[PDB]
Amino acid sequence: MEVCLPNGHQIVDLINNAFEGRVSIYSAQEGWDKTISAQPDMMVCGGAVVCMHCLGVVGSLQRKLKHLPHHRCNQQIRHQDYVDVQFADRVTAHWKRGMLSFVCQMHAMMNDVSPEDLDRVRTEGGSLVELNWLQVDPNSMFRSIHSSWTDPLQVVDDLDTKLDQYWTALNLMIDSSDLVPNFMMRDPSHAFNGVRLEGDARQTQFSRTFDSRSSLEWGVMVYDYSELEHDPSKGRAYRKELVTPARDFGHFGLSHYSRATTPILGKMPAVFSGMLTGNCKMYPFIKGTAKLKTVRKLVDSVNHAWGVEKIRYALGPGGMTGWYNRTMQQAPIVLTPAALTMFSDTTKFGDLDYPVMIGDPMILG
Amino acid sequence: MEVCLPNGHQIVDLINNAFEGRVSIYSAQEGWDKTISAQPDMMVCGGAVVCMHCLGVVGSLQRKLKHLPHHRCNQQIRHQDYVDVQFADRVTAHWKRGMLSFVCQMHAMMNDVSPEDLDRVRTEGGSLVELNWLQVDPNSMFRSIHSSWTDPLQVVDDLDTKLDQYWTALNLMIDSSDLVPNFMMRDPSHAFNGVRLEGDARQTQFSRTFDSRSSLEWGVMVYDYSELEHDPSKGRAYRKELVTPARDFGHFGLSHYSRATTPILGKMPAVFSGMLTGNCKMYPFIKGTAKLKTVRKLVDSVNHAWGVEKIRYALGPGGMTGWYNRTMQQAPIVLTPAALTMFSDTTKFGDLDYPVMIGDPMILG
Amino acid sequence: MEVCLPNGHQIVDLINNAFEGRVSIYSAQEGWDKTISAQPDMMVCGGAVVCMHCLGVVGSLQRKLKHLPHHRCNQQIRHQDYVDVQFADRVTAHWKRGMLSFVCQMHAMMNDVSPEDLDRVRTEGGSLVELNWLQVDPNSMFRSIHSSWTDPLQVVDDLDTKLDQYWTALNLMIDSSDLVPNFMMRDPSHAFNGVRLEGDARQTQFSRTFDSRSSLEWGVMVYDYSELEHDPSKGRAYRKELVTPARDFGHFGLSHYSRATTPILGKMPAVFSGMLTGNCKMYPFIKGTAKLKTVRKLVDSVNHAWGVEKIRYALGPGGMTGWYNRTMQQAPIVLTPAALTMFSDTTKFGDLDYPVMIGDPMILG
Amino acid sequence: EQAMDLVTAAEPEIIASLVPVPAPVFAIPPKPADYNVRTLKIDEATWLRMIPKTMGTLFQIQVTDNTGTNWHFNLRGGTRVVNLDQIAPMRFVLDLGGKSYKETSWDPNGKKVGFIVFQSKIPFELWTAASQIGQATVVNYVQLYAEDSSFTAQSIIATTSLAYNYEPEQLNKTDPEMNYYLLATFIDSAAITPTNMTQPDVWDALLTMSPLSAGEVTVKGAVVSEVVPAELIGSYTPESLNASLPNDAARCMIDRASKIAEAIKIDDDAGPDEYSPNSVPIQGQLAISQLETGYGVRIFNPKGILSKIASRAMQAFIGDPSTIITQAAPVLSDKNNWIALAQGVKTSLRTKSLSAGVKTAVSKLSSSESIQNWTQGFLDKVSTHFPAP
Amino acid sequence: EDSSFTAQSIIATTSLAYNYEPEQLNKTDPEMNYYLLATFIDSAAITPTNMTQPDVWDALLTMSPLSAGEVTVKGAVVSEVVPAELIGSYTPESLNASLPNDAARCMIDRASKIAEAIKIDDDAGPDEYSPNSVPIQGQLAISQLE
Amino acid sequence: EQAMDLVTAAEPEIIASLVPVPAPVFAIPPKPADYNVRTLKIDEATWLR
Repeated sequence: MEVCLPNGHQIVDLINNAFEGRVSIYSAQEGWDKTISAQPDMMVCGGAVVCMHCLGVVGSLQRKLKHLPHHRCNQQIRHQDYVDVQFADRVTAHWKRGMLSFVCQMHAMMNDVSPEDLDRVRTEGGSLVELNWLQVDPNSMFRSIHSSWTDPLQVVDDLDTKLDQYWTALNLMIDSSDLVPNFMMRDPSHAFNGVRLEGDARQTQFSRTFDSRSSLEWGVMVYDYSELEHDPSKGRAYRKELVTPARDFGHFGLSHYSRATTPILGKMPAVFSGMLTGNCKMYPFIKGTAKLKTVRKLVDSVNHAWGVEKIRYALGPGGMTGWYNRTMQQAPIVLTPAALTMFSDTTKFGDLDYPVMIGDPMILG
Repeated sequence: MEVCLPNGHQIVDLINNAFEGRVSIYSAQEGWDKTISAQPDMMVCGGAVVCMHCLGVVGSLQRKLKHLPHHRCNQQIRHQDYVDVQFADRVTAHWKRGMLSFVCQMHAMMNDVSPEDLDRVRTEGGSLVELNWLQVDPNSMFRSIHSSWTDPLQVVDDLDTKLDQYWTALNLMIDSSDLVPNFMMRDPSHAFNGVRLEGDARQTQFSRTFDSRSSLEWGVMVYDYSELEHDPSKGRAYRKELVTPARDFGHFGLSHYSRATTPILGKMPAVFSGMLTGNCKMYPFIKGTAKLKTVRKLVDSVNHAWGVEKIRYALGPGGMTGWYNRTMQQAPIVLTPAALTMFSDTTKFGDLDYPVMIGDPMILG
Repeated sequence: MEVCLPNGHQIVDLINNAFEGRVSIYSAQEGWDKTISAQPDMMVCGGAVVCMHCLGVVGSLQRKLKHLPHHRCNQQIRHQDYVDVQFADRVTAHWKRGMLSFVCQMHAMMNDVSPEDLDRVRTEGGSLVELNWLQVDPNSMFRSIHSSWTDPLQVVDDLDTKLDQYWTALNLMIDSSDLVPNFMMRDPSHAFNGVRLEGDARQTQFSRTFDSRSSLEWGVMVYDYSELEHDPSKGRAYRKELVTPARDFGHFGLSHYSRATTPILGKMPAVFSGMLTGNCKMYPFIKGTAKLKTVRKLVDSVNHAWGVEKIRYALGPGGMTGWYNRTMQQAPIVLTPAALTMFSDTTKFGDLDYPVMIGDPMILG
Repeated sequence: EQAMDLVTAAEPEIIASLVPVPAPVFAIPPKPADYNVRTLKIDEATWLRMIPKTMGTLFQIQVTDNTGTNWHFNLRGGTRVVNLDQIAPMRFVLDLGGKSYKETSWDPNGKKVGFIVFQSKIPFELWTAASQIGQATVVNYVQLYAEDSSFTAQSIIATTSLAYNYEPEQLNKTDPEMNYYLLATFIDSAAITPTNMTQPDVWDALLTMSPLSAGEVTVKGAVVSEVVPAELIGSYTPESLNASLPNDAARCMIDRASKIAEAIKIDDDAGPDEYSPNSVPIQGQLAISQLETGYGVRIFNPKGILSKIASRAMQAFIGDPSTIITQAAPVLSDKNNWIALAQGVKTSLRTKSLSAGVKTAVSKLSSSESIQNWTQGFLDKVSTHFPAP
Repeated sequence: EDSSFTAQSIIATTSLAYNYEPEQLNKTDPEMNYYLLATFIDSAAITPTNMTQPDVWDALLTMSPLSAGEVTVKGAVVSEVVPAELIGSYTPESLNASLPNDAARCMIDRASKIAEAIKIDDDAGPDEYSPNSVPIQGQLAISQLE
Repeated sequence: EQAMDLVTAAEPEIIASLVPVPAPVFAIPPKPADYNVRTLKIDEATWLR
């Protein structure tokens, strides 16, 4: 069976889905399911299904096929070159699960708080509640030495709807309280470089990407406001005027701006879309340029794998090497999520006032 | 000269225009003027000229016709098939003349009120003027058993402009003085199903349709506020807060919403288009199912008189019968005017407070 | 080398540019530089390159040509037929040079007041800056008998840019100082027909045209507002109530209205487009029909000299004569700047109370 | 004979080539097309070039033309320009009517806008300073007046056609570093304040482009100097075909296919889903495919079922020959099958020796006979009017 | 994206394509009804407040027939048609609403070929009689006499 | 001769046929059309629900 190599738009789509975790992959062991790890057989890129072994587009969304009958497949592809796509997808799924679980734990503590206690806190200020990070979700594959990326993914359903409802509710409650969470950051770039890092924070090293090469295991990290709470010469009113996230990210009710949290999971920051957008979308703070670098070696192997004339027809003029160079030029534009730049433009208060340390999360009035 | 049937869209439009009573009919004695009754020789359907004796479109509105040329006419068309439609159109025209004469009388009476009297009533409230309903358009068949649709049509010139101006002046005067008429209704449903009837008024029957069988002669039914005058709780201030229509319909000069009267004539309340729509238009609130059934006899005669392929192409799927079934499915949409849906949804005062009976028209404060 | 005739629309564009003194003209001795007067060899008209000796258009700017290409030249084209056009463009250019020098002078004078004196004048109104009208561009043809249209053009750079900057600064300064000028008129029509002239103003004769039949040398016309300062009832508060230009022209920073001075040069007021619209544009108050009438002699010459078929194709219906008549009918449509109608409708101080005389421009509150 | 003339025009072996073909023989005249640069999507198309957003570079520049008029204008951030370098000769006509383009003190109506071409070694995207634009020149400019539009309270710019014809010789490019760009923006001799006008370009306007060259084609996702028809066969997705410009070889292949489609239609008048001589090559191709060992999934399909599928495929081709260029077209997946059928179809036309269908003619004769009867009756009525003595 | 006109947003070009095969449906049950919709699609039920459009049918659509065996007459697909009945049977509105597979359009193409053939055969100007026009004059005279 | 070939290709009997003509016999290759479903009139289209 003659097969077609992928076009550039489909490959960009494949990369986005992999970071997205929305990629459609068919494996004989799991069929179209990707819940349990297996070597990839069929994947969907740019509206089309591709055979991993022959590196050719096996199918399109137009038709439905239970399985592939024997067909021409080169099978000369090295899994090492394309192992990264599968790894990225698995990492993304597990990480998204971890962020949601951490969110559930904090929101649950807030729901448990009795309303009278919250009003008393409003009267006196200070952190409403805290949770022990050292004891927080060690069960996670990132947080378990025994747990592995290869380990089968937990079955997850309805995650997006629950995430959206809980985040909005938590934000609205926090807005009424005017308490300050110490688990969020005005600027994400400050977390990789900006906020002072000391001890374990000094020990912290940021690869700035989810990759096989860099360990993703790291502790929960929070802004240091315990000192201000102890030195209450600073006012709860002063904090609401400035320390409040609305003071830095804009009024949540009145703002479409995204808000940045601390990199609690393996030093991984989370992006939450502004309330005015009307939905909650979660993204780790990782550059798309890294994804482009991930495909460069694969690009060289494919260039050797497929004929130049076929490439000229499929990718059009300039070749796949030219396509990649143009892509290196577009690394800032084609793979960039809008929400990452959607945050409040600037912060008058500044962050140098308070350092970030690995600490139990809390919100303080 | 052989002739062919008009298109289904043209026919549906023709039915809507006919219900508007803007039917264009040609008779040899009166030519295209329908003021004097005569058997129709030709009728205009959707900008097209149809022979009334062979039922064949013979031309279009672009070409004026002064005489009917000798032609190969099937001459199988019975006048009785569409004479009832002619009767309905003539009766509608008589009804429009009655509405116009009634408007002229009310406007003149309102104009006569002296400003000193108006101010004294503004100080006190209560009906400014009362008209004996027995004196309202008695000559018409609507108040005379002797009068018939077969009687000659009253000559009317510039009816629309005069009606719009009078209704507008009346509404502006009522709005400036915050007056309350006993001949207006917030919602159409109570008119045939809602307002409480007294004595013989309970036996009054609203057909909700147009038929020759129902006598069109009846008394004028209106809201009863004699008990309202007796009632201590609803004073001029109470009325200004709720009873005056502007509280429920909005200010006449500031609203697009339509205003409707009690079924003063033909057992039919009248709907006037909102002032901000750019004109005031009065229409009866009637369903079109009857119009569709009235074409049923025409469909059977045509099915006998026309070719299968021609009918399938012109009337669409199901031939004429299929077109009728589909149109019956579309009657809620194709035959229901938006103007029927242009009234304010919100009515604070409510329409079930006082009973409706055949009574003297009046405007009160 | 044969040559082709131009279109009437191209001609209208050429006429507008000629009245704007911005026509692109090429001479063999001076090339494309028109600084030195010479018989034109080529002109750019309505998107076309026209031969000034054979009336031929066969070239475009997209491909540059070092010189007029060797061509078959009719030499039947009389300079006297189009010399007036060259005269108008050159005179307008000299006039622009004079206007610019005058603006620079006013700007410098406006910048010559001590702030304490400036504040005292702002508080009490009265003269703050006055320019000696004799000092305004004395060497120009409009102020010196010696200057002629044939004379070489004064070398100038960024004339439009300098005029715009000075006008903007001057308008902002007057707006801050709330000065009322004796050198501005709300309505141009009064200038030739309305304002009562005094002395030499009575002798002033307005050609209302650009032709070599009228002296263009004249004194600077200004309002005799000396009696206005004399008037007691017109106190600084009273003037701000009605006299201030902000009352008549509006705020320069806050108004879209155009601003016109008195006929300072060549008995011609300068009118600048509203700043809020985007920019200030100054044009002399000239009727388009007169410019077309000047073209009338050349039109007759062309009609005699060119082939009927060629004339019909280039000048359109009615030949050149028909095009001219139709153009005369449409002269308001295509020959009128909108800014003329962009002046403020409301005028409190007015232009007819006081007489106009050749005097020193001044602004006072 | 008309069918044989169609085959002669087709030259199918050339139009079914899978090996290198001389570009001129395949190439045919290009067709002008209209696009809006604001509507243009640069990422999907390899050809489209635009300065990337986020560069945010605005700088005012002034240059004089051959006439010598000096114009002041500023390039601004997010501005896109036609990449003139490598596109060969082109003539462009622009209509900006209906774009509000209103400045606070500047009225768009009566303003002049111009087309500017810059020639320089630095990439226009890589341009960060005024010196980078290099040989930037406004080829043409238009001053126009606008009036109120149909939209309530909305004015509409009058219909316009700013047009310029540009060819490679005028640039005379001798240096690869030198890059040529085309931009649509308001141009004036006087300096214009950037703050008042925020538009990156007037490229958000109706634009008409006429190609002066048809030598550029992209296949396999790659620009190609010479084109292989087999590579062209089934190589463009609908969105990808939309991305492909009129100069793309696929459109030429489709026109050659339309002549071939006409020949196939003359060859076969059989009803849909009915086995025919035309599909015999098709059934054979599928049979060879059925013979082919199936990579991965392998299945066997009945020859009669194969005939039904082939009939459906053939009817689909009759409905749309241009579908052949669709990339990996499931319906049009085999290029060799198309090539073989093309040779077979030419042969069937050549092999054809006076074969025709009787039924349509007999039905026409029957209608003609009834018309003859009608004519006789009319003549009879005429004789009633004008009887033979 | 945002257009050159300020306050105007521009959607990027799309090529959403749906192939409708009735045979792929293989409709057997007449009760079974087939409906086509085009709208933004999400895996999770959408909050009704967020998106209020009934559908995204307010879009420019390019249609390509997947059937070559069906022609439409009087609102219906037809296995056969009467050309004489076809003559002069469409209002401009009906023809404009007709689908690309309409018989009227095919009839018009055939008619244009015939008109071109008649014009090649007859070089007579308007108001000039010819052997191919006088029969029409005779038909009109016979029609008036009839 | 060319005019006669054109007339034969047109098929006068088919164009002027007064009797039923099979759809395959009458029809000729169709062309694509574009529409905006939101702007379509239900009183014109019987192909929409």
